[PDB]
Amino acid sequence: VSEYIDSELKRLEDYALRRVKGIPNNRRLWVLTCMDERVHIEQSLGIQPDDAHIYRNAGGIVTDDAIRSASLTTNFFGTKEIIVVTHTDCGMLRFTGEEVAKYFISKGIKPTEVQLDPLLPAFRISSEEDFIKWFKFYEDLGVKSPDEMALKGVEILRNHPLIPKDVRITGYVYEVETHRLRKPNQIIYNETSKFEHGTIVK
Amino acid sequence: VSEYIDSELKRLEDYALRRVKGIPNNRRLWVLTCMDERVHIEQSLGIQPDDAHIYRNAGGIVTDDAIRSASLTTNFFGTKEIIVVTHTDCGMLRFTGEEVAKYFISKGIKPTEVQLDPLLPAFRISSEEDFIKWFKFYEDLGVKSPDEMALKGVEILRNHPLIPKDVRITGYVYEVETHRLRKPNQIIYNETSKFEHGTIVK
Amino acid sequence: VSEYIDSELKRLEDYALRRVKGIPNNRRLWVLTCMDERVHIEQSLGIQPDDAHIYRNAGGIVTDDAIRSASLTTNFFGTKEIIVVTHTDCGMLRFTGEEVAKYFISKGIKPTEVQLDPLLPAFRISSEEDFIKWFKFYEDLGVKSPDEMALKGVEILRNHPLIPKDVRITGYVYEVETHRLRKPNQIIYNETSKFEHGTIVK
Amino acid sequence: VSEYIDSELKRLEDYALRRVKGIPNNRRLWVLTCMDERVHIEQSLGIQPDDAHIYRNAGGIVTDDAIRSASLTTNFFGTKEIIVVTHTDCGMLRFTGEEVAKYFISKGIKPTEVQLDPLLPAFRISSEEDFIKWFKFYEDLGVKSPDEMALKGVEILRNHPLIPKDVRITGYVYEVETHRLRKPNQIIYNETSKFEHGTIVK
Amino acid sequence: SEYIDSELKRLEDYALRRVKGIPNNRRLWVLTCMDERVHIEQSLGIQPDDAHIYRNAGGIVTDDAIRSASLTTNFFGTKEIIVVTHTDCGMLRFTGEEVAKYFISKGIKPTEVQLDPLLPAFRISSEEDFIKWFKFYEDLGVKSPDEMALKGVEILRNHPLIPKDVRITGYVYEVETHRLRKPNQIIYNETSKFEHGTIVK
Amino acid sequence: VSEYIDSELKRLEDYALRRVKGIPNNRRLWVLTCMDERVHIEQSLGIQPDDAHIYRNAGGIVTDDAIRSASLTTNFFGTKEIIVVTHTDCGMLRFTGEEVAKYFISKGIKPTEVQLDPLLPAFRISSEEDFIKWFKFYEDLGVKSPDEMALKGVEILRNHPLIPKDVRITGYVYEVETHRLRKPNQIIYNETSKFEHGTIVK
Amino acid sequence: VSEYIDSELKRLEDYALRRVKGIPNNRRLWVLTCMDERVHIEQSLGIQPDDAHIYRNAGGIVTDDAIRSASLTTNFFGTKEIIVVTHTDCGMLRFTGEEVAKYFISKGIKPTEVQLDPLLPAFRISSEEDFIKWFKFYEDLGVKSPDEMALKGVEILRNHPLIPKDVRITGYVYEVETHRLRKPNQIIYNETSKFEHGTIVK
Amino acid sequence: VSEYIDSELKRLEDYALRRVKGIPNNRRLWVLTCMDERVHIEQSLGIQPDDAHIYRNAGGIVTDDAIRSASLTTNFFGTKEIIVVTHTDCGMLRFTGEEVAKYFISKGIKPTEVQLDPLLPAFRISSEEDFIKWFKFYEDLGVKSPDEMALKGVEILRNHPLIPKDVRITGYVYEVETHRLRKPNQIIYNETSKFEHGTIVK
Ligand SMILES: [Cl-]
Ligand SMILES: [Cl-]
Ligand SMILES: [Cl-]
Ligand SMILES: [Cl-]
Ligand SMILES: [Cl-]
Ligand SMILES: [Cl-]
Ligand SMILES: [Cl-]
Ligand SMILES: [Cl-]
Ligand SMILES: [Cl-]
Ligand SMILES: [Cl-]
Ligand SMILES: [Cl-]
Repeated sequence: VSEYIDSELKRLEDYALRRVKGIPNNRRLWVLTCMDERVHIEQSLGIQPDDAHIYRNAGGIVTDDAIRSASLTTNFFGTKEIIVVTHTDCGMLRFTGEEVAKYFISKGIKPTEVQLDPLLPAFRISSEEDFIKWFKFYEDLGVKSPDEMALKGVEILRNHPLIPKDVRITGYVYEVETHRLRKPNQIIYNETSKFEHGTIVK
Repeated sequence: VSEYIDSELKRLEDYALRRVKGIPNNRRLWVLTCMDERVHIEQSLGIQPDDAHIYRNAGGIVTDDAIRSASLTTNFFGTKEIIVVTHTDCGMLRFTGEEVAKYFISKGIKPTEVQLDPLLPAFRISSEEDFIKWFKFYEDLGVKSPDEMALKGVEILRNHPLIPKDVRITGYVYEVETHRLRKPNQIIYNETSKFEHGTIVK
Repeated sequence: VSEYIDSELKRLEDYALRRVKGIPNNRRLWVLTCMDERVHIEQSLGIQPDDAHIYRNAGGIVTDDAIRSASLTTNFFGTKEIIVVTHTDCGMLRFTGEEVAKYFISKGIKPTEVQLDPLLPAFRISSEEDFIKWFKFYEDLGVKSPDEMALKGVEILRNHPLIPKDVRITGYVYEVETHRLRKPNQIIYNETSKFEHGTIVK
Repeated sequence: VSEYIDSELKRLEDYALRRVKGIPNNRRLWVLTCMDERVHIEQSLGIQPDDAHIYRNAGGIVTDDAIRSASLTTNFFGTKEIIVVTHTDCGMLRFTGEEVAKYFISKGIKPTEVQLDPLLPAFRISSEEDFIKWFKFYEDLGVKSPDEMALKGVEILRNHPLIPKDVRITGYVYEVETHRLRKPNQIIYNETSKFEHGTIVK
Repeated sequence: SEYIDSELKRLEDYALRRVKGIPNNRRLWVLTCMDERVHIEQSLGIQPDDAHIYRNAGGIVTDDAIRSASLTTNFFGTKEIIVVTHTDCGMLRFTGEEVAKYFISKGIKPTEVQLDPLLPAFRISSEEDFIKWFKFYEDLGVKSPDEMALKGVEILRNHPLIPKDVRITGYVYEVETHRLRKPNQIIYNETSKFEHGTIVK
Repeated sequence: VSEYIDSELKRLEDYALRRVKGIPNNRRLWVLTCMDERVHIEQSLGIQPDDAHIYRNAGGIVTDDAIRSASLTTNFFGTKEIIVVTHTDCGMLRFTGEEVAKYFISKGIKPTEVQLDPLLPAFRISSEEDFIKWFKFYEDLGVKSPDEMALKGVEILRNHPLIPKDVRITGYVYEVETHRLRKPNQIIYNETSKFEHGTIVK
Repeated sequence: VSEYIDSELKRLEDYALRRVKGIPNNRRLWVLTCMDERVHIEQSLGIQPDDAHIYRNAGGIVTDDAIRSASLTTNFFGTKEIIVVTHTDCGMLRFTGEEVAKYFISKGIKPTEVQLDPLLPAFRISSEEDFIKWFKFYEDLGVKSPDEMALKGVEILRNHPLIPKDVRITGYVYEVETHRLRKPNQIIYNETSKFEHGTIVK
Repeated sequence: VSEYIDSELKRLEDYALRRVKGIPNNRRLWVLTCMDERVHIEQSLGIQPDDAHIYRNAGGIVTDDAIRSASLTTNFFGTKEIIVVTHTDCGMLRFTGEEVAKYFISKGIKPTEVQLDPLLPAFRISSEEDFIKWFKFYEDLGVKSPDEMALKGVEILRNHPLIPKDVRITGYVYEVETHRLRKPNQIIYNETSKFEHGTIVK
């Protein structure tokens, strides 16, 4: 009876000390996605709780923190695959950085002296236009759709030198209205409601 | 029967357009936690995915992207509660920025000229000591434990201009060895395995 | 125990002899929908097995048989509500009557002499143009979408003298790619993937 | 992980465009059955939702619409099996066409003028006898039972040129009192409650 | 302690129901068939401890049925009797003449065979009586299990050994549907022919 | 799918007409047991619903009806095994035939002229003493226990000319206090509550 | 969200520190019973996992350790009820102290210098006859049944000064053959398989 | 069928008379653990009740009764494995023998005269310090933690001449705050909340 107990204790030790012992996540996967509450990421990727490192922010956009996190998981925690997942009805496609900056300026905030990263004072902007850009709203970045942002994020990570390129990278769009992924720019909803010449079953 | 169908259609319409219509998440909650695969945050808070905007990065540390994200959720998306959740066996407590810096430098990386935020060129460091600091490992920030990091995060968020002062902020530490939250510095294990004078039952 | 047995047998008798005893379906409902295997109609309407009379044909289009069936359920079996449900990727929006007629003529069908209703010889056509229109493909009827066809079906039934004025009628479109209904012409999939000004959460 | 996601996206595209791509239902099966609420057809045939095209009308009787729908499903959508399912306590075996006509005539209807198919004006009758016959009640057709009607349907479809002769056609009767099919004319209930010579077990 | 003691008394009562004068949970006695397809408790919607269930070949009223029914009603407090015949009954597939000859072929002498070893007083003294003893439906003039259920109800209703206060009802177990029906009330035929229906108002 | 339906209907037909077609019960078994409500016979024998013919009377005692029934199942319905099951706290071991006789005499019953078997007039007793024996109470038959009665039942059936000699016969006693069978005269309850010299485990 | 968490931590703290904080078991119960593997005590007593302090030894016999443990649970941990459960087929009723003492002596054990309690050297015997008594076999204590032993245990604990007088004490016997309790010396089994005059149901 | 019944009666007879027949528990296992209500021992060892003899007292401490019981289970009942399981928040680590003795002495108890083992007069202490020592509180025995007590108990049993050499002995500590066993002095909880140099995943 004791040999099973000993076995299960060692298993529990490995799980509790993965980052000490150099054990990766179960699918060696890292996911860049959205903090949005409707983006239920795990079921749409077909993954289990311990399968991936899931990074989440406003819009699922590549920030310095996204790169910081991506660079550690890949280089140090054995991640070999990245999946970028933007989503539909994203808040970053509902406002602009100009509106947001003016909103804060009207409450007394001063973009030039606001401490954007208290733990890293080296990061300053010294411009109101850089403060607008910092929020990373779609229209300010010149992006029209989450599909375009998914591919854009894939490209940024693909070209960045902090990531090793044995790593495979792919981008998808989460559809909040159907809780399902699509490939960027592959929309079948217009095609199914129009005439289209079908073929006879062989 | 059609009226049941009509109300359910309006229900799913609002769900798909929450961000246009000004509908918050179900608990008006925002969580700052870790990307670690063993941190099953929803289960440990007793919530469903639709209840919160969950921000996740390497370490559950307050970054500019965390502040960016938290600032938008609180001011524009109606979030009134923030919960910071660090975790045990955090990868950020297993290495130093000095180790990580020398690793990348050994692969030909140049700290001063690497684009840390490609979409925000204004993000620049011009120093190796700043590059080491940018990774935000615990020891380099002077933090000894996830408990201390949970309390540090809450304190920064509480004193930040971009976050409303009426937002309720709280800290916890996710224990990967038990899949359970604890309050910072309130660890039940040590106390139960030593002598402590008991009380006679009344 | 005998009293319980007897009341369950009465219950069985009424269910087995609803049509003899003048008992309607559980929701006094009649559905016109499509035979398509992807149209799972009951779950999309939010009803149970015994709730409705469900009429199904090629395309969910109003035919004489549909009118015959609706006429009997409304006037004699006590149905007070009608729902019409067309669907996406319908076979009737994928070919033309020209195609189908040409195919059948090549296999030896005589448009004028073929028995369209073997049990009712009074139904005759005497033209190849009538044979094409009889198949009721969308393009031949001048209908551009399932949304348009759902509304057309509602109107025809709404204005037909064999269907009582007191019967309430509504139309919907079944989406095969989401297994869910929509109101005709209410498409949000374009709106969710492009910019649209949002409102701040109150 | 992405490969299995891409594999699932392709599969869902095929499902949404079956009629474009020339993909049949999962059984190549077509069912002519009744609209009656007590006829739970899929349960009785032991089939899953995507298995068959299911036509449903008043009585599960072969009409022009059923033939129309059967001709398309077999020739164009690759259906290789037809099953005709009538049912017990069918409303078409509870009334006559004469009753129904007199009822409608008393409410100002004129058999010769009423448009039986608004989308096909070429369908005219020019007689009250044809109008009475159009309702397809069992009595006016000389059909005594759902058993006899199921076989009549099978016969009609077997010898119709719009349905390919290599399609297998079978008939059954749905018993609403048992929620179970039976073969036509093979009713076990009489046989078990009379005297009948048995055989000794060896 | 007190809840264990209460449970101990409950188990004692259960173990000694016949000593203490405790009836079954429904005061019910069921006369039914031995057939393996007659799952009687399920069909009556009853739990195991609800009824005394008498079972024989055919669910036919015999001296043993009257004996058993007499004790359950008068001494064990049964107030309800349910008689349940069934479809495809073996007693409706053969006759006593067939079965008699079969045993005669195997060298059994109807007059000599001891029908109740524990009761020598039961003698028949005729070959016809031996045939009637098997109680096949034909030899009793019964066409259906419906008729046999009604006949069994009628016999028990009129018998002086069974209290007149007791409720007696008959049913027919349908093996093809695992369900009961009322005698002579068969829905299966009525649903498959023309019947003047009524319009819903 | 017709082949499947046909195959299931045949399986129903054989089950419904077992006694016509000459099909035995599943384990070719007949059981003589008691009508007592506490004797849950099937689960105590370890059998399923369709496994056995179960005969039940007042006391699990061999009577003419038990012999009649057992002769038919063995000779005609293919039963090759018999199991007799008496039980603890049997009502037949709780009263006497003399007591029951007196009770009925007080209600005005005439032992000479009571139709003991209405369907068989040839059964008569012509004695007060035979009326007492007819009830078959344990005391009157000279039976000490249910153990003795189970073995006495086995003997009677084993020596009876109407029951085939190759039929296997075994006796048991159902313990109502523990819902479990025992072999006759195997009482271990005394043995477990007193001293008995055990042996060292090898 | 943070309120349910704090509340669940409080409950976790109380549970983990019941002995420090002076919380009793859920029913204020202490059980003296046997180590035997067939004695499933909690289910026989009808109690839950956190209801009782369960003391278990060889035989369920009152030893110094039982008194030690009983006096602490009652005086300091708030236990107000005691239940003694001996069992049938107890190993202490299958052997004698003499043969066991002889067994150990044959292995080279020296009764007068064997440390019976290494943590308490004050416990000495200095006699082979004391060694025999120390094992506490039923025959050496003059106890003939588990029923007598249960009552003896109750009486010893009832008169002991280290056990409070307001504590309620009750004795039972666990039947390993039935997995069930009985009152001492009340055997149902002998009464059920014998004749006994019953009563008519009123 | 009787074949299965006779086989199951043999199994139950063996089960009821294991001590007579010389049949061990299912795993030949003896457990020394605590009477604490929170210690759910069988689920933590992955065993069923029939798998082991479980000794339980205040503390899970090796008393004379523990040795008595262990010597019988090992030598006579075939036990080949011993498992010692102390626990966290143990009452024996919450008070002292001095306090307990004082409590009893003030209530009128005379240490030297009280019968510590009524059935064994040979057990005498003749000292107040021995009375304090008799309770076996951790502090008096010089034991720091349940971990230390688990190893102590294992060592005492392993060196005792009444327990065979070949019996395998192992110690664990049950954590009430996680219902989980750990190896003595192998605590992951402290290691996971402080810095420790990790290794890069290969
Ligand atoms: Cl987002
Ligand atoms: Cl992390
Ligand atoms: Cl269709
Ligand atoms: Cl119908
Ligand atoms: Cl197709
Ligand atoms: Cl039968
Ligand atoms: Cl034999
Ligand atoms: Cl024991
Ligand atoms: Cl020694
Ligand atoms: Cl000596
Ligand atoms: Cl304890």
